[PDB]
Amino acid sequence: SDKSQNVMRELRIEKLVLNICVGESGDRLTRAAKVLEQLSGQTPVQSKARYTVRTFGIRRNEKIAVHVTVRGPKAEEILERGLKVKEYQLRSKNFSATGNFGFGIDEHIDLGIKYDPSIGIYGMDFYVVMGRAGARVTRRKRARSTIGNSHKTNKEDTIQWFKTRYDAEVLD
Amino acid sequence: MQKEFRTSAYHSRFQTPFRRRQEGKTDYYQRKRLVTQHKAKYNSPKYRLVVRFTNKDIIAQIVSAHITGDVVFTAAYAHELPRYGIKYGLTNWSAAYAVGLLVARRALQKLGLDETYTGVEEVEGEFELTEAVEDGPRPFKVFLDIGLQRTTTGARVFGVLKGASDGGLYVPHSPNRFPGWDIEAEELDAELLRKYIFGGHVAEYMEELLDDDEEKYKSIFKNYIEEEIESEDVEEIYANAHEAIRADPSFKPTEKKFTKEQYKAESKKYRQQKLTRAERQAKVAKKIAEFK
Amino acid sequence: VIEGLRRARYKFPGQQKIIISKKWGFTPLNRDEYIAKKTNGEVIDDGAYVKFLSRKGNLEANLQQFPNYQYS
Amino acid sequence: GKSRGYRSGTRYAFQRDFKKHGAIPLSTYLKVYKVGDIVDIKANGSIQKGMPHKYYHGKTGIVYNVTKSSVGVIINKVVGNRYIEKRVNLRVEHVKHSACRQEFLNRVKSNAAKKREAKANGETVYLKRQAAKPRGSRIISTEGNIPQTLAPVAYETFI
RNA sequence: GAGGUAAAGCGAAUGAUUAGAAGUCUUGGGCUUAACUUAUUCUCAAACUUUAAAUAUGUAAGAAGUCCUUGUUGCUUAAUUGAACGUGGACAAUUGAAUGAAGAGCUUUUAGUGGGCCAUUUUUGGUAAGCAGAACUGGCGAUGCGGGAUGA
RNA sequence: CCUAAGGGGGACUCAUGGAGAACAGAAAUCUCCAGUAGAACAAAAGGGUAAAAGUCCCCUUGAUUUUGAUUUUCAGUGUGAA
RNA sequence: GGUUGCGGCCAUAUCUAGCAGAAAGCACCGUUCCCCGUUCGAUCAACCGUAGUUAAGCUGCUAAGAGCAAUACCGAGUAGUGUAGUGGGAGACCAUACGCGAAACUAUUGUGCUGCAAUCU
RNA sequence: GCGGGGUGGAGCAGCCUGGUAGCUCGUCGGGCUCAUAACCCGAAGGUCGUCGGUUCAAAUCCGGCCCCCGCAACCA
Ligand SMILES: CN[C@@H]1[C@@H](O)[C@@H](O[C@@H]2[C@@H](O)[C@H](O[C@H]3O[C@H]([C@@H](C)O)[C@@H](O)[C@H](O)[C@H]3N)[C@@H](N)C[C@H]2N)OC[C@]1(C)O
Repeated sequence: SDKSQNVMRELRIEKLVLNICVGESGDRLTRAAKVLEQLSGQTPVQSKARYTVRTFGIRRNEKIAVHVTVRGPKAEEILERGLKVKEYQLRSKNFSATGNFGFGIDEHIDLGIKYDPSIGIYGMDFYVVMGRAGARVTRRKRARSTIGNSHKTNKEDTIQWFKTRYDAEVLD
Repeated sequence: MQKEFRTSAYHSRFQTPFRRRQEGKTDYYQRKRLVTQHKAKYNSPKYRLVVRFTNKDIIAQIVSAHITGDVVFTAAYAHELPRYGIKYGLTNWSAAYAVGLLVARRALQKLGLDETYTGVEEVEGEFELTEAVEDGPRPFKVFLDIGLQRTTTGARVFGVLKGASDGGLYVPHSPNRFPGWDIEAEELDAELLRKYIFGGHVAEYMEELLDDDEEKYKSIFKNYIEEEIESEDVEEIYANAHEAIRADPSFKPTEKKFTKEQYKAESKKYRQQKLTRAERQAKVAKKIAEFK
Repeated sequence: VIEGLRRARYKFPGQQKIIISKKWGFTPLNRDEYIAKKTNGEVIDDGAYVKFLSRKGNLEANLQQFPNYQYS
Repeated sequence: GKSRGYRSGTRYAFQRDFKKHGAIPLSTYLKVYKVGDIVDIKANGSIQKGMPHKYYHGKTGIVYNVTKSSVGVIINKVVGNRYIEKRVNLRVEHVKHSACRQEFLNRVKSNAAKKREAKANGETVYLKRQAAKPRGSRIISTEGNIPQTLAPVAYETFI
């Protein structure tokens, strides 16, 4: 057909990733891991500092952050809670050149999560990865290749899709 | 601000990989260890069982390597299996077993080692290698070659392996990647493996899906419904198929609906022929004229 | 300039010659060749130096870069 | 102090060819060597096992032994006032057949065939090769080829 | 077959290096000043290089060979496949390039010597040296004779 | 100097740059893209290496036993190493 | 002629930017009971071939395209170099005799070929 | 050719054997005194000569360079 109206070009979420970088370990990291597990229904993974920095108080190869990747319907559910906190309002700068975007949330209990003294309050980063069907050709082991220029995501299409599909405004 | 990367020097000094490596089809490290023969076994070839899976087919070729290219000894495909009584699930684990059995029987018949090394006739799922007969030819030895496919316990490539081994070929292997192997108590549950050989896993799914989600069962198992094949009828399908393969494993090629010249003439209607020198030069002269 | 170079020669050991070149300035073209390339629209200025027309590469960029080029 | 280690002086000799790094093509491993074959020795710098010493790089010798992954090759080495027979064990990556021998065996076959043809015909042919002889007499026509006179040219500068 | 010196190259990688110009200012100064990017421009490398000689260097040019048949084995092959060494048969002075060959092969035993030096060319240190240190060949030493008046 | 920095298998891809995400900035962690190696490989320098020889995971002790053959230095002795 | 599996040589095959592609094949593509692996069925595993799509992969074509490869009354018998002389020149160096002989440059051409097996409007 | 030194305003530690710059005096603020000194309570002040390198980490370990003070320079 050679047409951009084709149904294998429909944009859709590949994955939302949930980052909580606290600058230390022990209690705060455990509590952030717990808030990610509650929110996402999954066990997260902790990340380590790639080198000691004294200005940050951070120390090389030490557990600092925590994140979790969610893909599927639960990804769009967590995204829609996040945008209701953001009030369906984003900026142009939030969108990467490739056609991804994200934002941040300063408190998880704002996402419909009951406060617990055992967890406290934690900020959170969102990042949604956009894609189209056929992304496997760059992921699979055998015969791995690249994506055609038209099939690539970009800032323009991702913004248009976002505004149309969420009934939201993007501020230049 | 940052130097542009794709320069002419970068391209000039670029060394391209082997053609079949840049297509992501050949692991040359593995191929080297698979192919190279003991130099004191001078022209004696090493034979590989090439097992490849597509989205719709299973490819099993017995291959030997040569300077001008690999030479196929025998080949078997899963799309041959309708002739033996298997129509659906042509990428089953069980179709993999059947194709391994087919390629084994076909090779042994081409070699004249049919009655010697008849393999495992009563299939029970046990682990077993083909042993050599006394005062006889040694078994045909082949080495499993799975390409870029990952070694996981339960994978279909080892189903083709199991079929080929039970078919009479001597294929060295350990049982710890078959469906049925338990890594804690390192032994093989021969019942689970023999269930996998006869489509028992698909039969169980048929029964449970019929009893739990009838509409999904209707969509997934449409071909079994239209042929009126219940979950009770699968094991006889695979057993009859094994008997049919053992009775007549000779290769039968599709009777070609068109000869080579018809296929060629009908495909040449669709190949953009390149331009000539004069045509490209005239295009340049015109594109200059429009720029004036 | 000949006298200026004549004076500089005495500052060097050994022998040196003062030669008048046939070429246009510091270009590798003879004066007539340079005038022909200039009047044919095949040279543009680049500060103290020039750039010459290429009949290789992308034709659109060549035509834009030398707009006064007389294709022959 | 001086330095005379095993691979000293091999900076360029053991380098891979430009844009010829990486994996060895499998034709290297599919060749068959027999006792009596004549082989050229060339070290591959990416195969550190079974390497020749730098002395044998670029030398040609006879195969005398065949093992799993290597051949034994006989090389004559000038040591003082005589040759010493050397025996070097080389993995096949460092070895290649010599092409002059294949040419010579072809000539053996051709000589036999020509001799048989002459014997069936009833005559004798000459099988020895000959060096290039002086040319014989000839006549050159001047049709459309009148001799054209050349002269030395005057000196010109172009600077 | 092998090689990376001579030469060459640097709008080719590494490193060095003169000059403008067009952009970028989102990046730091005072229309600039430097930086950055792009296309250019002058000049270089014993311990840089895509390329790459000449001289020098490895190997072969058959009888211990070639072809046909099929013997041995505990090695090798799925094998009746090979591998190595063979029986029997055939191929004869062009037995498989040139030129030469006071013949070829083999052994024992023992002297002196283990300060060198010179010339052409290549070449290192040094301002240089009838200086000091290497490479190949020829010499002197060990050698008179004709020439260079005289002179290793 | 190293029980792994030795052996085997597997999965992955490095320097760097660009564009994005609460606190967060030149430097924290998260995302995608480009990336012929511009990284890494105990230690000098040269050579070698990209579905690896690099990074990470799993299992290990062939860094074992017997005594011959060979290469370099070379007298074709010894030692060292291979 | 198309395509697939396994290849040989390993850019005439690579790279950028467009476009086109019937049949089959390949592919993307659907699902998670089972073997299996994940922070995540994304990759890996398994099941269906059933609901779809040539959009992407893949193949071909286009570009005074980059790169690569090849050629030459291109440069140049130049640079360099073996041998020779009681040759020239204060010397650095140069010519001649008998030989060998580059690279850059310039211009033009090309842009995978192919083995085994299977299959196809 | 060597050897030591280079750290708050001054004179010195810390080096060695990497993870914190310590001492006395001085400077500044307040107090006591009619005032000053002494005395009392407080506070600042050395990115370690400099350019690099290694190290997860440099005053420290590893080179070049700069300044200061010294030792050796013999047989005729
Ligand atoms: C072209 N390459 C040449 C190379 O051939 C050789 O040239 C010699 C030259 O040097 C000789 O000349 C040499 O020897 C003579 C005499 C003692 O023989 C001396 O008089 C002369 O000064 C000396 N240079 C000359 N007679 C022959 C050329 N082939 O050596 C010099 C060179 C430049 O390398």
